[PDB]
Amino acid sequence: MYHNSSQKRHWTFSSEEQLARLRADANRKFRCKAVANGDPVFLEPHEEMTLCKYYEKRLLEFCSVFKPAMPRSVVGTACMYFKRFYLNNSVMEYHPRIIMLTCAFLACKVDEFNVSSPQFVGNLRESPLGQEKALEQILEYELLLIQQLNFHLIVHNPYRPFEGFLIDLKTRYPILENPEILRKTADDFLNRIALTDAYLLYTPSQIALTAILSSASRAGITMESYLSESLNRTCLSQLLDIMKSMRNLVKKYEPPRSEEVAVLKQKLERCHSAE
Amino acid sequence: ALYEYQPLQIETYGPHVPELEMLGRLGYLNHVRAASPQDLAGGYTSSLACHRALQDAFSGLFWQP
Amino acid sequence: KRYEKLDFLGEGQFATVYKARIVAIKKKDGINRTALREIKLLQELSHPNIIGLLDAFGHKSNISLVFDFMETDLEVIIKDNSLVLTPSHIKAYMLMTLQGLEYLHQHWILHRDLKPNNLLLDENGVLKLADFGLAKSFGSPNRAYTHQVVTRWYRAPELLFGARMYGVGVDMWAVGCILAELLLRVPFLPGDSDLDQLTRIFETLGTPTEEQWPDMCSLPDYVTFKSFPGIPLHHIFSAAGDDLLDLIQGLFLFNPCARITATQALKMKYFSNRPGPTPGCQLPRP
Ligand SMILES: CC(C)c1cnn2c(NCc3ccccc3Br)cc(N[C@@H](CO)[C@H](O)CO)nc12
Repeated sequence: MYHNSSQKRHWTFSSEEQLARLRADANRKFRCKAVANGDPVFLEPHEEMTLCKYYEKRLLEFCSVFKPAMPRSVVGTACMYFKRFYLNNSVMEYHPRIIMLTCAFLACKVDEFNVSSPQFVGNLRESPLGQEKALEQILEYELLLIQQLNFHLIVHNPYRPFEGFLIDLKTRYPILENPEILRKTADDFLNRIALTDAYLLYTPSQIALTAILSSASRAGITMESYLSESLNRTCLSQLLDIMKSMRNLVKKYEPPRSEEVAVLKQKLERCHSAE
Repeated sequence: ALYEYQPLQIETYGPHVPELEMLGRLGYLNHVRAASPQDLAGGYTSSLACHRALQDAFSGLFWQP
Repeated sequence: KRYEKLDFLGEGQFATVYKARIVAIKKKDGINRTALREIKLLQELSHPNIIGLLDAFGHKSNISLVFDFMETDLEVIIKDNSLVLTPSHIKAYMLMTLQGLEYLHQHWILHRDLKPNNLLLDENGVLKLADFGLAKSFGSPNRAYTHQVVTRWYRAPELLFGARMYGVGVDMWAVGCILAELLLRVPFLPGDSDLDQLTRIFETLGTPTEEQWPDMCSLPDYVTFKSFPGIPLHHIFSAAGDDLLDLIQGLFLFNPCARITATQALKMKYFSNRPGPTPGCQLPRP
């Protein structure tokens, strides 16, 4: 359960400033080790973040096209793996294209979604030699990914909290006569939350409730009574602040641009070809 | 010396979850997929799924990192 | 590393285990899924009656899992002819097993491999569930499991009839078998195949009908048997008191829904009544 999970104990952070500090520390450590091993080819942390966002979108497309149908819990676990890995590692030391495939592979194993390795790499839309070499890279990076996750493999997604909240609204909140009209928009907001760093900063239940209430506010059914009576005034205030901060995080998210991603892709390929 | 049962005290940082035995009488089970006879014969009911969903929805909702 | 190998303990089909200086180190598909299952579950759990994953690391495919070193297991205790299992000892073992199982089930995990050898005992008499290589999270709808889990002598009748979906009953029935093995010092239902296991179950405890198991006919591998009367439980367990028979009957109910849960078992009069469970310090040493 989340309330005594490794995600709550080690992989939920106070603020995005601590996250930026960890990412900058990773960038600086790789720069130090590379300049010691023996430059403008390096990538700044904001460029690394742009590349990480782009490759998270790539991982999402890969999991959405995956055959057999990959459950959304597996996709969430893989995306969380990607975020956690690139919190403390540089895209210049480990290419995100390989790390994202390793994340999907490990998530498939962890979420008990039994898929054979050849049928896993058959989804990689490459030549059979490409699929085999990608499989070897994935198998070589599997233990590295597990080590960088600190052997914390269970990831609590907001989907089942979302379902529990919808059941609770159907049972105890007749004010919202049909809580199922909120599913489409709340799922869209859950995706937009997943785009940001909210998964590293808020509990899955908070994320699900924030998505549900954002959908409710968008459709016009303000339903603060569910929080006030159905669910300590300081607790309500803290909850509202958490949701407001998460909505602000979704508001300030900037998707990576085509030209920026292109330039950073050439820079990353140059970094990997050299050193 | 003699044993005495004590319920597990695990803080959830969220709203109280209704007991599994009360889910049917509180109206929750009318909003979950009904368990098929095969599942019931196995020992699995819709009550378990509803309880898990609610426990996850309420877990850590009030927790501050 | 900090873990320097000290002695050899044994070798399993998926990993090798040795005692390291005191802990126990367990060593194109990539990393073994059994090891990943044990890692992903034991990192999320922490109970005195559940084996703890102290640390984990490795190189390439091979992974080192650090556990607390356990002195012995319940199988050695049961098979020890010299050792005598008083009702207090049986109560203590049952209580620790059930507390661990109650914690495990509260977190929506089925052990699915319960047997006396998988119940390890330390030097302080604390019993821990081990071997989570078959454990799985339960409660998710539309997520079929496998019915081949649990060693056959402890496999529940719903599993033997091919139950794809199940709950804590699959552990609970196994628990009952362990209890029987604790009382008779011999395995209770030592079948040779699935059909032989079902025959032994239905011979010792009578065949069940729709009155005791309403939807048994819907299980995909349900086989109709001859009607056995079944030996009365007091004849099987002559030295057992009435409360113990109540506990055994609850554990061995054919209807898995009606089968008593770990929490319900812990609330039974058997554990409350005299004598109390033996403290771990005075538990028998094999
Ligand atoms: C948690 C686990 C890694 C562990 C902890 N201790 N331990 C011991 N200790 C001593 C002992 C000796 C005899 C009978 C029981 C026991 Br207990 C043996 C062992 N046997 C290995 C053999 O490969 C298998 O994994 C079977 O579990 N495993 C473990």
